[PDB]
Amino acid sequence: KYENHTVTLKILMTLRYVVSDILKESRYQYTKFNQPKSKFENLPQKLLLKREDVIVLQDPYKVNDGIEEDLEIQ
Amino acid sequence: PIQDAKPIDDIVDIMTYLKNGKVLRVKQDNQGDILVRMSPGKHKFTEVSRDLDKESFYYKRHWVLYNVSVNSLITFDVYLDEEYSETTKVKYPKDTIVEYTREDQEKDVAMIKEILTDNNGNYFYALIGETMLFDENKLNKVKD
Amino acid sequence: AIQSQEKGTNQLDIGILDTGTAIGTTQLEKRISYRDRFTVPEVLMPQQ
Amino acid sequence: AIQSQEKGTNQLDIGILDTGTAIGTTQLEKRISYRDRFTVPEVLMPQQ
Amino acid sequence: AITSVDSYLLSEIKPRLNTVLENCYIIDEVLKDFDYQTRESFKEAFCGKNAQHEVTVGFNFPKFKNNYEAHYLIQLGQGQETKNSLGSIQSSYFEATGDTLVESSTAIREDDKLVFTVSKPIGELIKVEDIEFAKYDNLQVEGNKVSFKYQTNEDYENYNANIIFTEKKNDSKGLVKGFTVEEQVTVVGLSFNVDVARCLDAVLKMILISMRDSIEEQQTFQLQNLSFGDIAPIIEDGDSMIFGRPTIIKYTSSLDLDYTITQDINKLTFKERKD
Amino acid sequence: SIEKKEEVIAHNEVVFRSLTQGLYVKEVDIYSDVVSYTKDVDEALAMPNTINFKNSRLIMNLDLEPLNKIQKVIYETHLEGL
Amino acid sequence: SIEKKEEVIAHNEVVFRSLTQGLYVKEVDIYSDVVSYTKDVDEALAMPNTINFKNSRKYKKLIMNLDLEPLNKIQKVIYETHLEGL
Amino acid sequence: SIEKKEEVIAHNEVVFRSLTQGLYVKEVDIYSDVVSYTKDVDEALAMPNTINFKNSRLIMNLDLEPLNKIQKVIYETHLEGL
Amino acid sequence: SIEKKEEVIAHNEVVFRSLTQGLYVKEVDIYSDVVSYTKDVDEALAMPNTINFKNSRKYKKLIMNLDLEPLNKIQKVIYETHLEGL
Amino acid sequence: MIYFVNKDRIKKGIPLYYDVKEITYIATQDGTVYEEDYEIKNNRLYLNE
Repeated sequence: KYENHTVTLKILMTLRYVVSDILKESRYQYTKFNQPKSKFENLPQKLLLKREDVIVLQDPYKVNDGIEEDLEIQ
Repeated sequence: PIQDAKPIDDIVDIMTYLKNGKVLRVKQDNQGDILVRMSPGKHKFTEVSRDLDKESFYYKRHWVLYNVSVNSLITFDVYLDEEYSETTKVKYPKDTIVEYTREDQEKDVAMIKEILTDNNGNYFYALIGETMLFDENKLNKVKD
Repeated sequence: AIQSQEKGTNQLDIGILDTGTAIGTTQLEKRISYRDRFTVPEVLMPQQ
Repeated sequence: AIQSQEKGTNQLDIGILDTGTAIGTTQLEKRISYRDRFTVPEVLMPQQ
Repeated sequence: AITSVDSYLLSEIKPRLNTVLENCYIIDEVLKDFDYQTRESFKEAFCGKNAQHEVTVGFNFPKFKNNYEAHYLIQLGQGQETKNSLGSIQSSYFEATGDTLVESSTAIREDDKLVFTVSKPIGELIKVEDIEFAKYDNLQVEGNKVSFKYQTNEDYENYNANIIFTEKKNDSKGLVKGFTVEEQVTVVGLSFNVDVARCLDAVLKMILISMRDSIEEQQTFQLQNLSFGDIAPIIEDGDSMIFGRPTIIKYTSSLDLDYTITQDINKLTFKERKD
Repeated sequence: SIEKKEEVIAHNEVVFRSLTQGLYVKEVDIYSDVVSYTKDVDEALAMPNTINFKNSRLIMNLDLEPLNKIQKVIYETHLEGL
Repeated sequence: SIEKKEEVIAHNEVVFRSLTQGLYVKEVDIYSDVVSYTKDVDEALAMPNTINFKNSRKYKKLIMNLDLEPLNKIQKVIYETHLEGL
Repeated sequence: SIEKKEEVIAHNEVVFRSLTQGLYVKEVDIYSDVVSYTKDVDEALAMPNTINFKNSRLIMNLDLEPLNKIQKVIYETHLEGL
Repeated sequence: SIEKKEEVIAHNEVVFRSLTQGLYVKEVDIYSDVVSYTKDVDEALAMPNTINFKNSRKYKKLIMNLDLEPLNKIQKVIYETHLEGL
Repeated sequence: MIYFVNKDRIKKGIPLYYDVKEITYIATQDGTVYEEDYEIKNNRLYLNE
């Protein structure tokens, strides 16, 4: 029916981001208190994220689990 | 009977076959089918593939690491990849909600217990709680 | 964690374009790399 | 809610032009889109 | 035949550059005017079959990191139309023809003729090395092979000849419509060591000189001109600067398209009139 | 299997080789006496393998082991089934 | 007396044949059903099959058609060096 | 209803078709023997449908089922009332 | 023997006729009352009536005039392919 | 990072743009690569034929 008609859509899409820079990239602590020995732990990175508009890829194909959500137990 | 399915029951047999290195096919819910494999060489770890078709000169499978969960294996159905049948041309799949009528003209719901056929291609279906066979027309596919 | 999320629009001769800065903060022991990708199923964005 | 409302005037060869920034803050669960339109009947603006 | 100058440049540069850097004699000939220090350092680094360091070449804006010890960088540049013919007509052909090929082919004996075999059929024979066939030899081409009289030439039964020829595509005929384009392409060498950049530029100049004997640009990309920029710091934001000297190469090529013709006359209807 | 095949002889030459060292000749002097040797089989000095040249000048040294070198280049195609 | 040997692959692409008609496909419609045919291998609906182009998508409907027989058309050039003594 | 109408014949040709496969001819060889077939009705090989051509060369193959193809293109207008 | 058929619309526009006079409008004044007339369909105050131009405003006063009879002038070109056998 | 292999680089060894501490993941057109097929010496990489 719409061979030569125009069509317009208002659409909802998942939010997505890519890492365009890594900023304050590494922060460190020699944690020693209440440890057998000195341990090195990497504290949180800060990321400068960028939206995906020019090129769009579908949501990744995650492997599902067969555990039913909100499952009764007795 | 039909030889189109041979599901594995025990996870122990699944692990035994994985040790032998044979590929597996693992179904999903409203989602693409998966192939699973054990990596060769020194380091042993699971690998997965989103592709399904047989390997050929024009088609090669892609394998990557993934932390596969035993829950998926134990819960979801599993088959040997080489011996899997793509489709059995029947209206209703196995383990599907269906509706029928009992011997006393009483309507009742059930799931398909077995899928059968004669030599002429006519398909007969057996429901849970019903030993007798049912025609394709006599059944009704219940809407979710 | 995510902050400062911006849907910066540039109108040009080629057309409209969506690009903006969003600042995120990870957990410990995670080493992100350049041009890594994230997707948030929970949050939906309107487009026309 | 609305803030910082500005009636920025640019005088040019084409003529005068009214353009300015106004910063607004919505309620919860509302997902605004680019080039949406608002009108405030209560507030009247003088022009000549 | 649409021309992609960048791909031709890459294909000419890569094997030729590898061959030039393979041996030391050619490099010493090239770097005659340079001082001992830079010459020997470049020879130690890049020259020789067993060289540990290696140069690379590629186009601009690569998403991956690119080696900046020594690299040839190409970018397409501008272009312009300079000359045209009447009706945009360049040439007329009776048989569709592709590229011009050069093949070596040892002579063979056939019961009446000496012949040369070739990989592909022949649309037209341009030249046979060191031969000028006379009428007596009755040069004939029959698809894949070319042939000449056996008896009076029998001394040359195994002549180690080579052939310059043209591929055959179809028997159809058409017109060549197109024009000439004057194109500029930019080439720059990159190195954090300026002396390496200088030597790289000299090598580039030599291979450009050597290319002028190539068949393709002899037939397609005539009128080569060169222009060199100043040594400049390409980047300053790194720990150390990148130094490079851009060079601009000009070429003239004929963008053209083959317009086929289906009209073929084979009969005539000469009749008079009466009144 | 084969659908189409053709063979051609790209080159046919005579290679010179030393009898003691076993290395082929690479470079020569004014009279074409040997000054350099090489282990390569293809880069070695060679001349056209035809009677006219042979009659037109073995002549350089008593290490009389020339080697007729013939290069066969073959074009072929296959249609391998599934 | 093969002194040395080498092999080269020039082209490696897939070509389809009808099992019964014996023709080779050349053209398809928007639905990707066959429209034309040829009895010439040199003119066929070639699908590239080099290393980079494996696992294509353009011809999934065509592949599943049972009437068609895929063929791996491969072209080679082999160089053989002969030492024939004196 | 119709206010004005005119009919013209844009083309009038003869199309060749196979008797067994049912596909029309698309491409041909030097002698105009068939090398390709097509399912299209319009793209098929065709020649002018006039006696002079027919006398000036059916001739290619024994699959003797030509098809006279005639194209009618019509221009018309309507004045449909309310 | 219509092998195939197709239709095309070139123009689709409205034209008005006076019920009594039988003439077609060509011109109007600033008040949009009729000023001129013609007895030629090819020269009339055409209002575009394609898909995009529906629900116009230029001729509301003209439409409500009971003396005028709107007409949907539509022009078409139809292609018919005939196979007449041998 | 990414590199292109040829008949010459296979024997010399790939010169890496960066230094090496350990490798996370290798891949090629034929898929991943195992420890049995590659080795690293003096910050350059070797591969089998």
